[PDB]
Amino acid sequence: FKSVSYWGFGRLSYYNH
Amino acid sequence: NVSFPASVQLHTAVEMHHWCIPFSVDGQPAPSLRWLFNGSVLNETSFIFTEFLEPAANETVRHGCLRLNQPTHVNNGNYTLLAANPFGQASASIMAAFMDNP
Amino acid sequence: GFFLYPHGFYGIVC
Repeated sequence: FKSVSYWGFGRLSYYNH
Repeated sequence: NVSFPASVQLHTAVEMHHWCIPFSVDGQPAPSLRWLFNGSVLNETSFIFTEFLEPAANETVRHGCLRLNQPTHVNNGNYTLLAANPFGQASASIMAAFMDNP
Repeated sequence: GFFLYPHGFYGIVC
């Protein structure tokens, strides 16, 4: 599955597990 | 011990200094929860996390917010709350928009 | 999962 984190300041990283 | 299926209820995004997607959850046993953003598992960080209200005595229902801090148009999208326990699964989705997209 | 609640919240876990 993929996941998403929001690090603020418009920064979204996706992570592919 | 009164056993019954997990349940959820999702409300439209509200602004309260920070942004909140309000929700309720219920079930016995107490359900497990997860959030999705556009179908992807949402990892909680200091800028997006679950925040509960203290529960009242003699009630199994839990209320809270998916709290977003300083979101922008990138956070616009589909939020899903998933809950499960041994007697049932529940799911609810809403669209949220926090800023206009350039 | 929960940023605020490493041990869950009154039974609810991530």
